[PDB]
Amino acid sequence: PSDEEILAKGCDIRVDCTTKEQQFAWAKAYYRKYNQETDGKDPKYSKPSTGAGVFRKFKIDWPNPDPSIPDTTDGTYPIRNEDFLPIWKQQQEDLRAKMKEYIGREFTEIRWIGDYDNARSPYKPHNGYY
Amino acid sequence: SHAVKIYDTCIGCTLCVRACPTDVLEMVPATVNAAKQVASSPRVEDCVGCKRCETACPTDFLSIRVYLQENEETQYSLGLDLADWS
Amino acid sequence: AIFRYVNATLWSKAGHFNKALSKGAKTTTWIWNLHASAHDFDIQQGSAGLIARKVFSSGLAHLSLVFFWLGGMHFHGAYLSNYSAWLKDPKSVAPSSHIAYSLVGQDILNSYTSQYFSGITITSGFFQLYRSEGIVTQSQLKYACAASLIATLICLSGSYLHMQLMSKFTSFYKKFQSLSQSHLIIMFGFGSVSFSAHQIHEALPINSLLDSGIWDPQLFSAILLGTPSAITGKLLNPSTGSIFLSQVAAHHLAVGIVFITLGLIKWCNLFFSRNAILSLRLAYMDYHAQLSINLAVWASLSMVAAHHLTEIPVYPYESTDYPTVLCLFVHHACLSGFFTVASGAHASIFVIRQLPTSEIRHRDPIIGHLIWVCIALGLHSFGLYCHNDTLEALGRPEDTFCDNSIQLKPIFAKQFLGLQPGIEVLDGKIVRMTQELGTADFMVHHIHAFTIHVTLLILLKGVLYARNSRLVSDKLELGFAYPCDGPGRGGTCQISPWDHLFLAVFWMYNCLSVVIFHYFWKMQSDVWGSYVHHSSLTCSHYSQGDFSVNSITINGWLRNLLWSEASQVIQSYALPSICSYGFIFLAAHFVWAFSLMFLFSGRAYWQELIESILWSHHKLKIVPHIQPRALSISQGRAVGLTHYVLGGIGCTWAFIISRMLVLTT
Amino acid sequence: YIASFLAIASHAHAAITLVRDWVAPLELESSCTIARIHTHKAAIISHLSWVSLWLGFHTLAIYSHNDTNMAFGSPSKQILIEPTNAQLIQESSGKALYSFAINSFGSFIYPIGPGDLYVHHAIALGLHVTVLILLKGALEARGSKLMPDKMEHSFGFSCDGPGRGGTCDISAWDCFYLAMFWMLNTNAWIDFYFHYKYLAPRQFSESSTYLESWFRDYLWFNSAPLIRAYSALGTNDLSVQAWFFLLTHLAWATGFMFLIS
Amino acid sequence: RVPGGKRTKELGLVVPIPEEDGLTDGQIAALFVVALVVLIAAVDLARSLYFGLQPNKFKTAKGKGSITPFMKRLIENGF
Amino acid sequence: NTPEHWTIKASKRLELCKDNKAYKKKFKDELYKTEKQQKKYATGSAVYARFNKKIAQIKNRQEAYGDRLCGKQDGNPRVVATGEWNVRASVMWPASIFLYTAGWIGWAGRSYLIRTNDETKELNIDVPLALTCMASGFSWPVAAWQEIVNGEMAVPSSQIHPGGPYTQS
Ligand code: CLA
Ligand code: CLA
Ligand SMILES: CC1=C(C#C/C(C)=C/C=C/C(C)=C/C=C/C=C(C)/C=C/C=C(C)/C=C/[C@@]23O[C@]2(C)C[C@@H](O)CC3(C)C)C(C)(C)C[C@H](O)C1
Ligand SMILES: CC1=C(/C=C/C(C)=C/C=C/C(C)=C\C=C\C=C(C)\C=C\C=C(C)\C=C\C2=C(C)CCCC2(C)C)C(C)(C)CCC1
Ligand SMILES: CC1=C(C/C=C(\C)CCC[C@H](C)CCC[C@H](C)CCCC(C)C)C(=O)c2ccccc2C1=O
Repeated sequence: PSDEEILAKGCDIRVDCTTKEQQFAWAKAYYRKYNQETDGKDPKYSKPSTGAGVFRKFKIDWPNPDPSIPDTTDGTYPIRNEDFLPIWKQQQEDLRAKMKEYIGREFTEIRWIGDYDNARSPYKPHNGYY
Repeated sequence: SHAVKIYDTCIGCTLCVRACPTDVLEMVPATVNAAKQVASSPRVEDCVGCKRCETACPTDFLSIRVYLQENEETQYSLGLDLADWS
Repeated sequence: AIFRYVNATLWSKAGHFNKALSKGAKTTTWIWNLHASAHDFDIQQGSAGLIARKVFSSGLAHLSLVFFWLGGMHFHGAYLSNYSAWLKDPKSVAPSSHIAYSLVGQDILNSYTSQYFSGITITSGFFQLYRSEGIVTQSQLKYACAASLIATLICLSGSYLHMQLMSKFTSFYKKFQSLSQSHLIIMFGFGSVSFSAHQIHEALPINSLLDSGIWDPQLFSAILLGTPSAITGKLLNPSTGSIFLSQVAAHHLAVGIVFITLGLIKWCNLFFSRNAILSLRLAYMDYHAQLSINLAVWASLSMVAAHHLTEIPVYPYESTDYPTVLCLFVHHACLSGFFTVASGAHASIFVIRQLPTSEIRHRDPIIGHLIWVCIALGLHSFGLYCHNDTLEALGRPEDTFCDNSIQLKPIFAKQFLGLQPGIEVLDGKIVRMTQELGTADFMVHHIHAFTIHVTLLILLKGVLYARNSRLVSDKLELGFAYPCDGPGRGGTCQISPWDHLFLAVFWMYNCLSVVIFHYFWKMQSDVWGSYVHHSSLTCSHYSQGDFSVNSITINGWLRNLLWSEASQVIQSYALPSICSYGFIFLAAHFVWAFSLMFLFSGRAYWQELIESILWSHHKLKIVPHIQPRALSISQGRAVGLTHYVLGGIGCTWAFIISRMLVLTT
Repeated sequence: YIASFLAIASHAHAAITLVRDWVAPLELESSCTIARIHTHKAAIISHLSWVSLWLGFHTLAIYSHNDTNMAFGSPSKQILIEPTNAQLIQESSGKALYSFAINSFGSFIYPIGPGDLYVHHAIALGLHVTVLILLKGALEARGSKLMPDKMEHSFGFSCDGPGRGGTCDISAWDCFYLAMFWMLNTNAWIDFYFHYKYLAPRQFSESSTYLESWFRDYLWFNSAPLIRAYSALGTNDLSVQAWFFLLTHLAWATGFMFLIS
Repeated sequence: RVPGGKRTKELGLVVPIPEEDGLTDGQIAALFVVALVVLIAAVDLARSLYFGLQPNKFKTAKGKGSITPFMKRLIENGF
Repeated sequence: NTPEHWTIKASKRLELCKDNKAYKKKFKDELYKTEKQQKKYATGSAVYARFNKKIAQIKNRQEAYGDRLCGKQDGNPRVVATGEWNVRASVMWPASIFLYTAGWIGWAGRSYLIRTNDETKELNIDVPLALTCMASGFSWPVAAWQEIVNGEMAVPSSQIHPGGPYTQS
């Protein structure tokens, strides 16, 4: 029926509760009434402090704080030197174009096991020197 | 203190006496062996129990035996330096 | 110069070097002593000239051995590796120059590294080293292997020749001023300048082309081209996640110039405080003194290498190759510990064989204060962990030492790089991230200090009380490696410097295991991992940042680090990649347990058991005339120590490598 | 555990009896059981050593064969010796019990498999080695080839010096010290066997033939609740068990200090 | 209770607790009185064990000693 | 209840592997794992050929082991140790061959020791004599039984050290 009346009636194997199903039903009612899933410890002790982007909350290194650690406590880390990535891409593309023009032909993938003649060799090419 | 005993198998080579670190042993005249001398242990009170005599004994089994007695430890047998029981 | 005296007649004598082995093979202790004293050239028959001959020739032979090992590494990279696939796409393909046979189903060990290659993933960083050096072709790797083999042959020839070129008059090895000047100016200064030249002329163009994406043979066969004004180390290669190789080349040029300048000022005698070191100069002109000093120097340099190879990224893609960086750090830390205990050992040997310095005459205060600092450090540092455990178990987190509770802030741990805010990422991985220090870091660092101080205590006690002590006054007569002086004076077990090392090795291993665990867990929780999207990224770390919350308790270390992260190695049997690592985990556990046999038992039990066993052999007429003997006391200690350290190191090795391999793939 | 302690106790007190109670006759006289045993103590010890070596070699080797084959992923390659003798004895007992019933017994008969056979041979190894150490101590207590005059010295003495090659752990008390480790090992093996077969009968039957099953399915797998007892999330009724798990680990590690240094 | 056992959580095993303590203060006091008698007797026994036998008693102690007839019969029988 | 049941074949806890569902499932799973591992690499790869070889090895192993007995629950082949020679996976054949080989090794060795009787020969092996003894050790069963019978194998215990003295001399 319900836990209240189950516990009010109680369980006794000697007299009426000769049924294992009834016995464990009463046991489950008592468990639900008197047992707790967790001790209720404060959730704060489970949250990370270092590496989660929330280091500034604890004020561990307040005197002369480390600049590299983000000041925001939201838990997100910005990418260091974001501004350079477009610049780096532009530099590498410019160098690629410069070398392409200097050579005068499309870049050819090198062969790991391949053999290439030296550009200055005095003998007729066997495999293209490029 | 420990008990240093000498048995007639002794041949009087003096190696035990020479190996003694605190001069517990001494050779004494005897007629039992050809060397005409046997090691003795008069100063057993100074024996520390290092069994260097036993190490240096040549005989098949030792003609000198050091029996350790931990219950009767004295400062001389313990080699006490920082503390004095005298 | 006279090579008619080198004959193979002595090869079959097996003990000619030691006079104590003249009565050849009366027992098995003779075999063990032969092996133990094989390389103790000081106590061997001959003269000081012969000792110097052997020392130098053996150094050259070991040089040849190392060159052979390096040549083998190069050959494996060239012919038995996926270096081509790794170079074109390092991220997708894990480094592997290691292939196993298919003997007994052993082909399962080989794991998927590339489409056309299956093998064992290497963790030595050799691929990154080749990429930094500019080696991008099988021909280049093959010629590197050929050079290494030629160097091996040259060193072998040099050892063989110097065994006879150097005579009793030879004294070039005693010219310490000449030796140091030559090493400082040529070996270090000119070497660094020449390597800077190599980088500038070969590696810089090749590495720049590789970063761009160019793989053209003509290009593969203008400094500071891409490096901005940003301080070196403050800006990593966006496409490689490592310090610019041009900055590295400039570093090597500057270091070579500085070394040359130091050598030249020493040559001109500009350094003036010679007297402050004259006492050491007179005292430590000994083989063992120099060996100890050099071992300590190289141990410290190995530890600095372990730290810097990870914290400061200089090799291409090694930052994101998490197994590589971890293995490099752990390997070099272990070498640091081993060479430090070696320095202690040979300091003790020098004290035994030569006159010690005058700081040994107030040794009692030194070791007494070291004992006190060790006790206080251990008490406080480890009892903070024990306090955390007890209070947390009782249910009082507010009473524990942690960031949320009572917190021990590392006030002195201050930044010096001055980096910009944020982290550096490269293709779904965190190449660089600031490590944030708190109560857990405070506690673990003081644990480190405690263990270091106890190891130092053992080594220093062995060194200072080597000649004599209050207990035994003739330890100098006893020597260096003796088991005891006897059961007397209460018992004089392990009073020798050899036994002091035998214990300092245990303590060094304990220290290094704690250091390895700290580095591993901290990196997994707070540095390594992936990121999920001025842009702000939420960083998902491999261990989920649990170091700062769980490392405050020994139970947290046991659960979140050993048990939780042993899932990979413990459940590695079915997996083709790491089944070998699981088996090695099990076997290392076995070996470590087997070491306790020798570490706990004693000689006499085994000697009596051997005699009882030999009764039956004699009964059946099996009479071994090399009479069986139980291992000596010192040998039993050595065997136990070796097996103990090997088993522990193997367990840690397999555990960490399995975890890293699975997580990264 | 109590039974193992009492067994090793009986052995230790037999050794003490020999040391300070038995009145040995003259050497050539052989009239009492103890003297007759002392006549061929060497044969006894050699045969016990042979049995221990055989058991250890073959148990460990079969376990390692199964380990390697399972690691490579081929259970079919495992050596699985059916326990035919034990199964026959069990079948005879079951026949007798069934006849009695025709004229329930729970846990008196269990499935018994090759894993049971291997574990039983391991436990036999443990018992044989423990008895080896204890018998050697008892029969060498009065005298030994290394220390002929061991009667004069007490039951437990430190050593006999670094001479004669070194004489660590030369006393009958030192043999007991050594046999204590074995008792603990063999008892740990017995308890692990019982606990594993009790917790997971089916998994034990299928997987107990190789040691990785013991290391993974028994220790690592079942260690979760204990270590999770108390943590940053909270505590439960097993927190005391988790603190005594670690306290005892620390006590063991401390014992290592006195044993090694 | 906050159970930590897998089987306990699965099967709902409980640690029932009574409404009233089993024993009363008077009962505990009686048990403590018996325990105090045990303690006094045990201290006396420890003193006797510490001091052992006293063979000097025949010099000063009252009486002339006595052996029970059954003890005499056992002595005559022997071992 | 019958002499026929003495054979391990007629047991209720074992079944032929070719008819064992657990055995079939285990092998099917091994084959699936191997094929899945193979699929990762390219078709014409040397690793692909090696995986084909491994799959063939697994199939031949299954066919060979189908005849052996294995438990119903786990379906892993079992080794018969009753002493029945004419049974698959019998322990007697390996036992007999190993015993012969081990006796060969022991006999050879004992014979070298008897012939040499010198620590110098023990250290520096007399390779000719050692090889001669190794070759001669093939008749070790007959030779050993003959020596045991004729008294050339064991020496009386009075000729060897008995052990430590347990009494007063
Ligand atoms: C036959 C066995 C064998 C052989 C011949 C080699 C050979 C080699 N391996 Mg190794 N390796 C093996 C087994 C083997 N491995 C196994 C089973 C694994 C696990 C999958 C690995 C994993 C592995 C990796 C990941 C790497 C190598 C590498 C190498 C090279 C290193 C040079 C060297 O060994 O210097 C000599 C070095 C030593 C003698 C080390 C001694 C001390 C070690 C580090 C202690 C660690 C624990 C130990 C392994 C186990 C202890 C317990 C055990 C007794 C039960 C060389 C080709 C490296 C390389 O660059 O290859 C090209 C590399 O990166 N190996
Ligand atoms: C866990 C195992 C363990 C433990 C606890 C210790 C403990 C110690 N070892 Mg080590 N040691 C070990 C294993 C261990 N060892 C092993 C296996 C070996 C063999 C290789 C050695 C070999 C060895 C040597 C050779 C030396 C040491 C030293 C020390 C001491 C270091 C200094 C100190 O005491 O600070 C820390 C002390 C502790 C952490 C002990 C626990 C303290 C707790 C946390 C607080 C106590 C609370 C409370 C008061 C308890 C009351 C209980 C009571 C009411 C019932 C310390 C006693 C050195 C020494 O003595 O230097 C002075 C030394 O020389 N050990
Ligand atoms: C001395 C003297 C004389 C005298 C006298 C006289 C008249 C003396 C009278 C003395 C008198 C009237 C003495 C009563 C004591 C009562 C006691 C000790 C009761 C204890 C009761 C106890 C300890 C019970 C305890 C409990 O069980 C209870 C009840 C409840 C249980 O839950 C458990 C406990 C343990 C709690 C003479 C004869 C006139 C002349 C002579 O010359 C000298
Ligand atoms: C059938 C069967 C069975 C059973 C078995 C048995 C039970 C057996 C027994 C056995 C026995 C019970 C034996 C005995 C023995 C004795 C003796 C006494 C011996 C001796 C020896 C010797 C003397 C040797 C010598 C030699 C040789 C010959 C060679 C090598 C070298 C040497 C020198 C070592 C089983 C179930 C298991 C399995 C199946 C089958
Ligand atoms: C076991 C033991 C012995 C007895 C051990 C001995 C005699 C060692 C045996 C040496 C053998 C013969 C060397 C050959 C190597 C192994 C047999 C190799 C096995 C390899 C496997 C993989 C098969 C001691 O003598 C001893 C002495 C002092 C302290 C502790 C101990 C100690 O623990």
